[PDB]
Amino acid sequence: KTGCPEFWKHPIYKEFKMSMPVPERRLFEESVKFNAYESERWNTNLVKIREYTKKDYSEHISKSAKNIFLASGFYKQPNKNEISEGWTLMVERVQDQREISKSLHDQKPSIHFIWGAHNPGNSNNATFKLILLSKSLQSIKGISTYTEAFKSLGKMMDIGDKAIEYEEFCMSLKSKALEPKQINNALVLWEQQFMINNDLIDKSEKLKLFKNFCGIGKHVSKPKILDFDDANMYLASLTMMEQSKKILSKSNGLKPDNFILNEFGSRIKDANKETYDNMHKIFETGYWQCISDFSTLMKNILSVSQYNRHNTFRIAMCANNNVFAIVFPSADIKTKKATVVYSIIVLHKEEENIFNPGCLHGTFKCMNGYISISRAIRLDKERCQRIVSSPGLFLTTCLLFKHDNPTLVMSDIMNFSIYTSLSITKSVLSLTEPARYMIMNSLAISSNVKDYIAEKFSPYTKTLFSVYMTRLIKNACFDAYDQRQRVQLRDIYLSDYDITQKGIKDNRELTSIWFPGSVTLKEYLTQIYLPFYFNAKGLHEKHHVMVDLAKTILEIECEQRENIKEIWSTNCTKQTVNLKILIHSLCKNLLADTSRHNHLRNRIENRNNFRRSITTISTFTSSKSCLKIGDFRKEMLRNAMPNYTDYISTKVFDRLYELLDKKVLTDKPVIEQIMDMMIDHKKFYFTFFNKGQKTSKDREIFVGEYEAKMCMYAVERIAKERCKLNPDEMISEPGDGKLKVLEQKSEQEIRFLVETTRQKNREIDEAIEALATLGKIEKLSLGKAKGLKMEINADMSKWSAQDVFYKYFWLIALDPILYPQEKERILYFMCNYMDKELILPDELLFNLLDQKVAYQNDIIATMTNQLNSNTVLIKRNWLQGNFNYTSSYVHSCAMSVYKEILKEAITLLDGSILVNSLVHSDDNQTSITIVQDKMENDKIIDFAMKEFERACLTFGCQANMKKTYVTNCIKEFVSLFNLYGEPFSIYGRFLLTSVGDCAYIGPYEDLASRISSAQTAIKHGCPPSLAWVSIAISHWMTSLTYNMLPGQSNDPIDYFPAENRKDIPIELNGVLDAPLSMISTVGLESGNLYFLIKLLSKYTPVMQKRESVVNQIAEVKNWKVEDLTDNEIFRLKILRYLVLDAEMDPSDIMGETSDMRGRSILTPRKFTTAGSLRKLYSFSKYQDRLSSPGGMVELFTYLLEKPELLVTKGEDMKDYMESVIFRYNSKRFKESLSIQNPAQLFIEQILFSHKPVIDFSGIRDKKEPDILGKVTFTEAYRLLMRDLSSLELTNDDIQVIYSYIILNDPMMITIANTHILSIYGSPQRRMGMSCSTMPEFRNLKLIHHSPALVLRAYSKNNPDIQGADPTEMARDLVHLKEFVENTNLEEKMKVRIAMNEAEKGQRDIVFELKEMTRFYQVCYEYVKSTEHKIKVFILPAKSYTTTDFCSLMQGNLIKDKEWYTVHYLKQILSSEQNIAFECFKLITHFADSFIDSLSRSAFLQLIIDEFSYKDVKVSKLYDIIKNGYNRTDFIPLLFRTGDLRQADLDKYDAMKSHERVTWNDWQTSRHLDMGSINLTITGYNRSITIIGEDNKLTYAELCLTRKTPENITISGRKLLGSRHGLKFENMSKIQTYPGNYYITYRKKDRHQFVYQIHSHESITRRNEEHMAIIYNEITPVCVVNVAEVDGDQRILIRSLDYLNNDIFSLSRIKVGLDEFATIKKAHFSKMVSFEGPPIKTGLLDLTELMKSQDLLNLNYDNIRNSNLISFSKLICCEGSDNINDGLEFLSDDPMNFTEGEAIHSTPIFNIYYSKRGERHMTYRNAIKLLIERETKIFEEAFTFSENGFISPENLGCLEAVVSLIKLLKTNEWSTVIDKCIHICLIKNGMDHMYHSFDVPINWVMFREFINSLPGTDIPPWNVMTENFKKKCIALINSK
RNA sequence: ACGAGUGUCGUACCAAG
RNA sequence: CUUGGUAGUACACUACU
Ligand SMILES: Nc1ncnc2c1ncn2[C@@H]1O[C@H](COP(=O)(O)OP(=O)(O)OP(=O)(O)O)[C@@H](O)[C@H]1O
Ligand SMILES: [Zn+2]
Repeated sequence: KTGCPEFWKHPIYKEFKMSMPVPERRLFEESVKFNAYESERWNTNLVKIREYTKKDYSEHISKSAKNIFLASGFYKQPNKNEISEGWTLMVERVQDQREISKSLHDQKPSIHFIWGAHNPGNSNNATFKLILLSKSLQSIKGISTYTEAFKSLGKMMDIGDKAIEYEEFCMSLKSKALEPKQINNALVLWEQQFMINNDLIDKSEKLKLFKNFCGIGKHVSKPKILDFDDANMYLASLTMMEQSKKILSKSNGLKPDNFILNEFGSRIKDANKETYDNMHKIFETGYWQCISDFSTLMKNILSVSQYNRHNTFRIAMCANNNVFAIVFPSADIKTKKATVVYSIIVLHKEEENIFNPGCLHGTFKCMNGYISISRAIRLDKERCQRIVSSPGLFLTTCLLFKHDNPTLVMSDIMNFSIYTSLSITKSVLSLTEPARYMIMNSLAISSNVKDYIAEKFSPYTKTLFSVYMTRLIKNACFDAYDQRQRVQLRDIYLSDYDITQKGIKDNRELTSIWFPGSVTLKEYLTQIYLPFYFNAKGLHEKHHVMVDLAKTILEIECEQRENIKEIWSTNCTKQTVNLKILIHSLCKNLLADTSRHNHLRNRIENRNNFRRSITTISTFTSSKSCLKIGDFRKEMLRNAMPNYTDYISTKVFDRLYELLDKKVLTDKPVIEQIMDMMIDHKKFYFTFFNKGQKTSKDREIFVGEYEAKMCMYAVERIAKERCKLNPDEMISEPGDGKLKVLEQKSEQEIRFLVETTRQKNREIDEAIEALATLGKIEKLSLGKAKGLKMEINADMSKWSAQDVFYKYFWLIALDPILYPQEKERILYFMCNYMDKELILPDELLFNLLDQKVAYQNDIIATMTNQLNSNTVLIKRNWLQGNFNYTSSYVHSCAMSVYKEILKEAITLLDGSILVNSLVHSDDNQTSITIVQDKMENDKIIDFAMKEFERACLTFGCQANMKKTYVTNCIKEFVSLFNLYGEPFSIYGRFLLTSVGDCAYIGPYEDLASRISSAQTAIKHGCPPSLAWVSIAISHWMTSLTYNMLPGQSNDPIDYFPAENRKDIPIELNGVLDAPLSMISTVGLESGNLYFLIKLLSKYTPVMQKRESVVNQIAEVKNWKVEDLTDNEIFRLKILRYLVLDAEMDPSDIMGETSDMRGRSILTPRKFTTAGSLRKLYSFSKYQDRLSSPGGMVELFTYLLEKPELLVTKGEDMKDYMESVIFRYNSKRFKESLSIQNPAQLFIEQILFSHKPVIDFSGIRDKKEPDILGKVTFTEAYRLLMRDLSSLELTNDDIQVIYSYIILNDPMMITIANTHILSIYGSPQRRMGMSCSTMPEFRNLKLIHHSPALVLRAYSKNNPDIQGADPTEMARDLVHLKEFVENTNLEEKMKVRIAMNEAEKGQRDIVFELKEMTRFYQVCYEYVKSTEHKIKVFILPAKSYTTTDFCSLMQGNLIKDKEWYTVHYLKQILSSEQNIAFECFKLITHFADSFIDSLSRSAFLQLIIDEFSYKDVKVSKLYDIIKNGYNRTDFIPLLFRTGDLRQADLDKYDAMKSHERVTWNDWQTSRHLDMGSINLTITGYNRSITIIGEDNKLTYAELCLTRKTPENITISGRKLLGSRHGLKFENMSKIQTYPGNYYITYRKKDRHQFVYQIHSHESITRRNEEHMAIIYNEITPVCVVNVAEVDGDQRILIRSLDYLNNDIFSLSRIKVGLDEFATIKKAHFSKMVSFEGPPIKTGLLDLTELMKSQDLLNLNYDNIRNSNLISFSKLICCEGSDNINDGLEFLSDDPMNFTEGEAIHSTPIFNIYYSKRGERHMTYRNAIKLLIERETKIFEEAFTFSENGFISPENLGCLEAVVSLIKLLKTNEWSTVIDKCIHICLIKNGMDHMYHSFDVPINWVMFREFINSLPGTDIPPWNVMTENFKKKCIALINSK
C-alpha cells in the first residue's frame, strides 16, 4: 500500500543517478513514479520513453549497419600457423608458472597399479600363495636401498611347513568372531595379517622403510610438471604406451563367463553382433583381466583395512595368483579423511613382462623368475571408489569408441580407455576439460583458438600419459582446420511440408583424434566431447580449492573496485552499458511482450501463488540449505577478530519454522510478507562453497539468507513470465525440447535459403542454361546472388561476475505491471543487494590462520585488513544463479538489437536476411542466413562477428574467448547439436554418468537411477545395443556393490520361488526383463508390464491370441488361480499387495507423508547424522514435545482429526508447525536432513557386509553403529517370503491387477498393443533423423494434473483447489475415487481399523494414523504411476500420429545398422464433426490418387457402407456432414453419391458475396512455385482465371459486365485483394505491348504487396516518371483478356452430369466450364485410422494398402524403388496364378517424380523436389516395374541351387523353410518370408504348389538346412534373412 | 613414497616411560 | 623408541521444479 521513501536516500541510488545524464535522471524519476492504472493507457510512459531515445537509437543502428563497408574480410582463422604461435606462447606462460622437470624418474604414477599375468602352474589357495610370496621375497638377489628391508619382510611372513596349524588358527579366529600366535618366525594376528618382529628386521632398516618408502610418521616451491613438449619426454611416453600395448594385449587363455555375458548376451547379440564380438574380444585380453584384478585387489585392501595397529601389515590378494599388495599401517578407513597406503608386488617368470605405468619401483631377480615391487601409494575413499568402479567405465568407453568403426584397432582404443579410466589425478582433467572447447573452436570457421591456447590454456602434466595426451591434442588442433573441408552436406529431399533427408554425409574421412584411424563427423564430435565425461567429481582438496575460489572472487571484486570507474559508455568499453540503447531496447521489448498476452500480472499472481500462504510454496519449505546470521557460540577463531560475524547453516524449512514461531512471519499472503521484507531486511549475507564438479577449475556456489531468498524470489518470478522460457523446464537441467526448437529453426532457415536464392536467380540461371545448348556463363554466374549460412555458438564471460547490475534498475523502472510502491520497494531491495557482504567460511579462516609465514601478495589479507574481519563487500557481482531470468531477458533484448543491426546492414545491400537466436541463461546460438550479391562472404562473416561482439559489449556483457566459435552447419545450444537440420546429441555422456555417478542409497535406488539414465540416452538417440550394454553394466555394478552375484551374501535366487534372476522382479533385487521399447517409453515399470504381457500370452486361448490387449484381458475372468506356477503367483501377490496395496511397509512410516513412499520394498537404512539434526531449531522443539507427558498422542489425534495434513505438508502457520513436528518422526525424513557421503556409503557395503541394515517390519505391525536396521538382506527375503505365503490369490485380484496396471492408463494399453500386434517390415537406413514428441499426448494422459495436486484435492475433497482448473480435477477425482472403490481399499481400511480397535478394546490413534498414511501413499503412487514423462525422441523419421510415433520408435530399437518399418494388426489406440471432415478428406483423395477412375465410385461406396473411421462408422459421419450446413465443402462427394440439392448450388453461388477463391488444381510446391497454376477468383458480376506453369503466368481471362476501363481496373483491384494466396512476386516479368492489360504488383511495406490491373500506356507512363526522382516500380506479370458476360450463370444440377461425363474424380468436379469444386487435401499418415473388412480385388488387398504407410507416397521414384515387403503386406491371393488382374484396379493418372537443383550458398548442397510426371509415370506402371525387379531379385536370392527357382530341388528347400515357419510359432521375421515366397511362386505360375505344402519331427534336420544355406550379399534380403536365421536358430535351440 | 598445490596441508590422534 | 587407549561422514552445500 505505501511506498519506500528510503529509496531516494540510498548511497547506491545516489551513485546511480549521478552517473547518468541530467535528462536521463529526470526520465528515470518520472519512470519510477508512473502508475499504469491511474493514466489513460498502459503504454503512455513507455511510448514517451521510446520516442525520446528514438533518434539516438537510430543513429547507433545506422552507424553499426554502415560498418559492413568498412570490413576487410580478414577474420580469425585458426590455421596451423596461428595454433603454433598460441602453443609457443602457452609454453612460455606455463614454464613461467610451473617448475618444468626434464628428468624421467620424476614422473607420478599414471596408473597406481602394476600387473602381471597369472601363473597357470601355481595354485590359487591363499596359504600357498602367501608361502610363495614369502619364499620369493626371501630369495631376492642384488642390493638396493630397501632390498634388506624387503627381505626382512619376507623373513617375517614365512610359516615354513606349519601351514595346517596356521590355517586352523585362522579358521578358529574367524569362527569365534587380539594375540599374536607365532607359527614360524611370523607373529600372526589374523588371516594375512602379521606383527612386526624386531628380531627379523633391523631397527635402522625398519625405521628408514616406514618413514621414507611409506611416509608413515616421517613428518615454498612451485608445482613440478613434466616437459610436455620435450622430444625425449614424448619419446619416453611413447615407449611406455608401446610397452603397455605389447604386454597387455595378449590373450588371457581363458573362457569369458561373467554376469554381463550370461545375463544379456542374447539381447546384445540380437541387437548388434559386432558389439558382442567386441565384448568377447575385450574379455579375452589382458586389459580386462588387469582392471578386474586391480578392482578386486582394491576392494580387498579396503575391506581388510579396519582394525590395524602401529606395527602390523596385511597381505591382500585377488583372483590373480601373481599379484599381492602389502597394506601398511594407517588410520581406520571409515574415519574422517582417512587414507590407505599400499604397495603392489608382482611375481613373474620373465623380465619386461611387467605393466609399468610409471609406478614400478624396481624389479629384482629371485628364485624361479623375477619379483617386481611398486612404490607406496596413499589414496582416500573417493578415488578408491573410482578405482573400484573402473571396470564398467573402461568397458563403456571401449564400446563407445569402437562402435561401428572398422578402421579403428581395438588395442589402441583399449590403451586409451585403460589410461583414461584408472586415472584418478587432475593431470588428465586439466587436459580433458579444455580439449573439448579447443578442438571445437579449431574446426570452426572463425574462433579465438590462438588467444585461448596462448593466454588461458594451462596443461598440468605430472604424468607421462599427460604428455601423450597433450601431444595428441596439439596434433588434433593442428589438423582440425585443414580437415574441416572434408565434411559435405547430404542431398536434401524436401516436399514443401517436411524435410525427408537432411544432415551431414557419412563420409568417414576425418582423422581420429586419439586413435590411428578415420572417423565421420558425428564420430569426430563424439571423440571431441566424450572425454569430458570420464572425469570424476570431488577430486578437489578443500585446502586448496577453497583458497582458489576465494582468490578468484576477491580478485574480481578488487578489479571492479580499483579499475572500473564509469558505468555507462558508448565505445563498447568492457563491463559498461550503452544507456540510451539499453533504454530504447527495454521500451521496445516490453511493449512488444506486454501485447501478446493480457493478464500478465494475473498469471504472476496465479502461477506463483503470490496471494497464497508461504507454506504452500515448494522453494520455501524444502530441505535445502540456508544461512543464519546471529550468535551461535554454544553450537581460537572467535578471539582473533572483533568484527567476525557469527553464522550457521540450517535447512530451509527449519528456518521457516523458526521465523514463524518467533512471529517474524505471519499468516498474511506471501506477497505482502515479501513486500514488507523488502524494507525490513537491510543487510544481506552470503556464504560460498565449492560445487565439486569435474572441471579443472571449480565454481563457487553462494548460500543466502531466507529473507534474501524471499526477496529474490519475488523479483525472479516477476521477470520470469516475461521471458520466452518454458516454466516447466529446469535451468540446471535444460529440457530436451530445445533439441526440437533447434531443428525447427534450422528447417526454417533451410527453407528460406532454398527459396530466396531460387527467387533471385531464376532468370540468371535461365539465361545460363539457354546458352548451354563460354565467358557469358562466367559473367552471369558472377552476377547472381549467392547464399550464406552462419551460426554463432557463444557463451558469455563471467555472466554473473562481470555484469552491470544497474541495467536491472532500468528494467524494473520500465516494468508497467508494477505500482509505484512496488517499484519503490523492489528498487530499495536492488540497492541493498548491491551492498551485500560475503562471509568467508570458517574452514578458510582456519586455513589462513595457520600461515605464520605470510604470502608475498595476499589480496585476501589486503581487503580483509590483515584478517581483521571475515566479511567482504560485493557490489557489482550478483551471485551465481540468483538472477537467471532477468539476465536472460536482458540478453534477449541485446540480441534483438543485434538482429536489428544485421537487418539494416543487409537492407543497405538490397539483400534478404533471416535471423533466429535462442537465449538460455547465458548460452547462445544465433542462426543467420543471408542472400545477396554485393560483396564476398568473408566480409559478411567478419562484419557479423564484429557487430556481435559490439552488441554483447553494448549491454554490459562480454562473450567468452574459450566458448565462442562460428560454423556453417554445426548448431550448438546447451549440450545439444543440430547438424544442418538433423538433430544430434552425445548419447554416451549419459552412459558414462550412469556408470560413474552413484549415490549408493540402495540397490533399487542405484539400479533405477542407472536405468533412467539409459532411458534418457535412448531418448537422445543411443543405438539399442549400446543401451543394452549400459543396462547390463548397471546391473553388474549394482550386483557387485551389494554382493548379489551368484553365490554371494545377498543372492536372492535360493530364497524366492524362481529359478533365475530374470524371474525375480527388480524390486526384489532381480534383473529387468523388457524389450528396449518399453524401457524407453515407460521406465522402471516395464518389468510389470512385460510380466503381465507374458502371462496373457501364456494363458490366453489361441482364438483371441492375435486380438488387442483388452480382448485378452476380458478372458481373465476365465482364468484360474489354481493352475498358475508358483513364480507367477509370487509375482502376482507382489503386484496386488505391494504395488496396488500397502500390505508391507518398506520402513516405519509413522510420520511419513504421502509422497515419501518409494517403489522399493527393501530399503537399507542410511546415515542418521546426529550432529546435523542438533543444528535445527525445530528439532529442539520436537525433542521437547516428545519428552512430554501426553504431547505426542495429542499431536497424533490432531493429525487424525485433520487428515489433509498427511498429503498437504501444511497450508497455514499452526498446521505447518504441527506437520513439521509430526514429520520429525518419520525415521526417513531424518535421513534426508543428514549427511549421506557417497564415500562412506561406498565403504559401508564392503566393510559391513553382514550387518542388519534393512528396517523391515512385516505385514502391518506383525554402543551401535549409525547405520543399523533390524534384519539383513537374507533375513529380509525369508521374512518377506513367509509373509507373502500367508495371503491368498483369487481371480478377482488378478482382474483388479490387470484393470489397474494396463487398462486404466491409455498409454499402457497402447504399449501393450504395440508389443503384441507388432509386425516388422522393410529395413531402411537412418538418413532423416528428426525430433518428435508423441502426438496427441493429451488424449493418452489419464490424469491431466500433477499427482500431488490430485492427492491434495482428494484429501480436501474439493475439486476446486487453489492452483488448478476445477474442470480437470472433476475427472481426476472421479478416476481416483473409482480406483479406490474398485480395489476395495477404503472399506478394507475400515475393516482392519475396527477389528484392531475391537481387539484392543479402546481406540488406538497410532494404528489409524498408520492406516490413513498407507491409504494416502497408495493413492499417491497410483496417481504417480499414470504419468509417463515422454519427452522428445530422436526418431528415424517424422511422426504425425500416435501409431506412427510408436512404429518409428519400435523400428529404431531393434537393430544398430538399420531401422525397420512396423505395422500393427489392429488399432493400438483403442468435435465429432471434425472427425467426419478428416474421414472424407482422406478417402476422397485416396481414391483419386491411388484408385483407377473406373473403380473409384465403387470403392467409395464400399468404404461408405462397410468401413469405420476412428471407431465411428463412415455412414454415421456421412449422415453427420449431410445434416450440417458446411456440406458445400464436399460438393464432389455429394454429386458422386447423389445427395446434392439445388440449395447446395445456390449456397455455392451465394459464396460470391465474399470473393470465392477456388484453386482448380493443387500446386506441386507452392513455396518453391511448382505445379500447374489454375486459379479462379470470382465475385458478383466479375470473375477471373489465371493459368501458368511454375514461373510464368501464360494468360488471364477476365469476365465482367460493363467494359469500361475504370470499372475493369476497380474490379481487378477488388479481385486481386482476395485470399488467393498466390504471391505474384516470384513470377517472372513479361513483355508489355500497347493495347493490352497486364497483371501488376507493387511493394508498399517491407513485406506487404498490392496487386492491380493496368494498361501498357499507364504502366510505361508511371515507370518513366517514377524512375526520375527507394525505387518501387510497376512490374507487369501476366496479360489479361477482358470479356463481357452479363448472364446470371446460375449453376444447375442438370448441367453437372453433362459436364462431368468425362471426369471420374472424387475430389474435383466441373461445377462450371472453367471453375471447379474441390475438397481440401489431407495427409495420408492419418489414413491408418480406417478399419474394415478386406477388399479383395484379384490378388491384392485394398484394405491392407489403406494400412501400408510406406506405399502411400505420390512420388513415382519412391514407389518404383521400394521393396517387395510392401507387396507381401498387400498380397492375399488365396489361389491366384496371374498378377495382372489386381493391377487393373490401380490408378493410371500421371504421378510426381524427382528433380535436383543445386543451391548457390557457401555450404554447397543439392535439393530434390517433386514435379509433375509424364503420361507413363503412373502408379500402376511403378507397381509393375517394382514387381518385375523384386521378384527376380528374390528368386536369385533364394535359388539355393543352380537349375533355378522353379526347379524341384529348390522347391524342397522352400518347403522346408515354410514348414519351419508354420510349425514353429510365427516370428517377427517369418510372415514376410512366406508371403514373399507366395508372391514369387505366383510369378512363376506354380501357385498350385504353394497351398499344397506339407512337412518333409527331428529338429536336427531343421538346424542343419538353416545353418548351411548361403546368405545373399547384394539384395536388401541380406539383413532380413540374417535376422530370420538368427531368430529361428535361437527358437529351435529353445526347443 | 603418494594425494593436493604458482596458499605454508594431508601425510591418523591421546596418555604413560 | 616401547606399551596402553581412541577415532562414522567433506558435518556438505545453492538458485532454477
Ligand atoms: N550450478 C549452478 N549454480 C548456480 N547457477 C548456475 C549453475 N549452473 C549454471 N548457473 C547459471 O548459469 C550461468 C552459467 O555461467 P558459466 O558457468 O558459463 O560461467 P560464467 O559465470 O559465465 O563465467 P565463465 O564463462 O568465465 O566461466 C551462471 O552464471 C548462473 O547464472
Ligand atoms: Zn495363392
